[PDB]
Amino acid sequence: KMAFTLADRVTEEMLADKAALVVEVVEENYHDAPIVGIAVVNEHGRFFLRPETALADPQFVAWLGDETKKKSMFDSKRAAVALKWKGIELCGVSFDLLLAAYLLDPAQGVDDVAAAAKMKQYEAVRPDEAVYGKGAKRAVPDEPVLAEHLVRKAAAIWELERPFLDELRRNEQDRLLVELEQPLSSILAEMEFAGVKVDTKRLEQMGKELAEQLGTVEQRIYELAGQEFNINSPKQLGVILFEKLQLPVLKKTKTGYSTSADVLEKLAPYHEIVENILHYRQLGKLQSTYIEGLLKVVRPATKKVHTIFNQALTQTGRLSSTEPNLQNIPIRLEEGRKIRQAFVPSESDWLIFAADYSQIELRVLAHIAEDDNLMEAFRRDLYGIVYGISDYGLAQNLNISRKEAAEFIERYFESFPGVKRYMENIVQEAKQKGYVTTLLHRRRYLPDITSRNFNVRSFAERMAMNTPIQGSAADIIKKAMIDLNARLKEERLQAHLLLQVHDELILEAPKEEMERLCRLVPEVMEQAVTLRVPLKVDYHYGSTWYDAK
DNA sequence: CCTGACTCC
DNA sequence: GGAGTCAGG
Ligand SMILES: Nc1ccn([C@H]2CC[C@@H](COP(=O)(O)OP(=O)(O)OP(=O)(O)O)O2)c(=O)n1
Repeated sequence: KMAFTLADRVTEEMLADKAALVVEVVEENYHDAPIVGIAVVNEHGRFFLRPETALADPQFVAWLGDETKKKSMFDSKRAAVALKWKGIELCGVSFDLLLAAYLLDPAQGVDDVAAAAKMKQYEAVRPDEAVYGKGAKRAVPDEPVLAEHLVRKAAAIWELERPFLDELRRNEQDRLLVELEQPLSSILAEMEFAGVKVDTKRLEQMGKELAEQLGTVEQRIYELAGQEFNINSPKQLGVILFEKLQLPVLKKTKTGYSTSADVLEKLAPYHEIVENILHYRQLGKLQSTYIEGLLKVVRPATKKVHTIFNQALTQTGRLSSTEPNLQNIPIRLEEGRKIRQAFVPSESDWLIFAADYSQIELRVLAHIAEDDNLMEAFRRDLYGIVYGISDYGLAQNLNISRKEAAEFIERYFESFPGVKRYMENIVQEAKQKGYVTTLLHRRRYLPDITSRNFNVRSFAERMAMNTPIQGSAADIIKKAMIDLNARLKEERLQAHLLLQVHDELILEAPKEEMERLCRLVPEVMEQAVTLRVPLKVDYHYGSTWYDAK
C-alpha cells in the first residue's frame, strides 16, 4: 500500500530542496549504462519519471546539479557516474544509505536498499534481484512494476535516513560518513569517469611476443615432462609431478595435491620442470589477464579503461577495484612490470605522477601499540607479525627451520614488548566488546572471537590484530585523497587523480606541474593525520606508469 | 559456479 | 591480513 504519481512531465513540487532520489542503473557495470527510471520522494509526495523525459528537461537537470537541493540516495556514485555518461552533473547528495550501512556493519554485505532496510526491520521494499531476476533472465519489468519498485526504494531511503544517522551518531561514526566516505564517493566518481588511457599498440605487441614465448616455454615443459598435458590444470599437473615424476608431496588440499607456487619452489632441487611451470603460469596470467583481459575492456574510441572502485565491500575499509582491477597490475618482476608501459597520460605533454606511503602499516602499529623501541626506530628514520604469522608459516615462507622461525618470533616480541602488549590487549578488547575499531572509528564486528573451535577463534583473533592496522591506513589515505583534491582545486592545477592502490595515489598532469606536485602531493599525504611517529611518502613521475618509479 | 592458480597492497 | 580475475572442471 503506497500511492505515487506516474508523471508524464516534471512539476515544481518534484523539485523540493530535500528528496530521496533514485536514478536506476540496472547493469552491474554502470559506465555508459542505461538509466531505466527515476523516482523522487519528498515532503509533497512520491513521483516516478521516465529518464528520456526527465533528463531532457532543463529544469530537472538544473535541480540535479544544484548543490543546495539535497538528495538522499543509495549508491550515489553509481548514479553520479551514469549521469556523467549522459552529460549531466549530480550535486547535493547529503546522505548515502549504502555507505551508512557499510559503516554500521560491513559484514552484512549490503548491496541493495532492501538489505539496508532489513537492518531497521523496514519491509516495504523488494530486493533488486527479485524485481529484475538473475543471469540471462535479468530484465527491466513492465513500467508500472518498475515504477513501484523505484518509488518504494525512494520511500525506504526517505524513512531510513534518520534511523541510520541516529545510529551512526550513537556509534560516533556520523562524521566518518558525512565528512569522509561521502565526499570520497564524489572523488572516486571523478576518477572512474576520467579513466586511464592505454597504449593499445604496445599492449598488442607485448601480447604477440608473449604468445610466442608461452609456446616455447610450453614445449620445453612437455619435453621435461616426457608428455603433453594441460599445464593450467592443477589436477593434470598434480599427476605429472606427483605420480609420473614421483616428486615429494609437501601439501594436499581438499581436492588433491597442492601445486602452489610455494610448493613448486621447494621442489626445485628435485626436478627442473617446476621452475619452467612457474614461469609458464606467470606468462599465462600476464597474457590472459593483463593483455587480453585489459584489451577487452578498453573503450576503443578513446583508448581509456574505466574501473569501478567498490567503496562498500571490504571488511577493513579499503577500496577494491573491478572490471578491470587496476590495483593489481604487475610490478615485482620486470617481465610483468612492463605492462605498466601501456598505461599513459590522457593528453600529449602530460606525465604520470605516483606517490606511495613508506611502511604505513608498521608505523600505525608503532602509533597504536605505543611501542617505544618501534617508535624510536621510525623517529630515527631507521609484516608477518602484522598478519599474525606462526612459526610454521614463517619457516615455510623463508624456507628455514621452524625452531629458528619460532625463535625469530619469540625474539621479536621480546624486543618489541609494546607490540606484543597491543596484540594481547586488542584481542581481549575484541572479546569484551565484540568489535574492533580504527583511528577514524570504522568498526568491524567479530562474533566468532570466542568460538570454542581453535581455527575459527584463531582466525578471529588475527582479524582483531590486523583490522585496526589495515583499516587505520585505509582511513588515512582516504583522508589524504579528500584533502589533496581540495589543495589541487584551490590552486587550479590541472592535475587529477586516476587511481588509488591501498597506500598509493596515481595522478596525471601537464609536465609543467611536476615541480609543484613534488611539493604538494607528498605534503598533503603526510599531513593527512598526525601520529606519534612521522608519515613518510616517496614519489616519482614519468612518461608512463612504468617510468613513474 | 567453485577451486586453485597468479596478481597487488 | 585484505582484495579480483582467470582457466579448468
Ligand atoms: N561523531 C563522530 C565523532 C568522531 N568520528 C570519527 C571521525 C574522526 C574521529 C576522531 O574523533 P574525535 O572526537 O575528533 O577525537 P577523539 O574524541 O579523541 O576520538 P577517540 O574517542 O577515538 O579518542 O572519529 C565520527 O565519525 N563521528
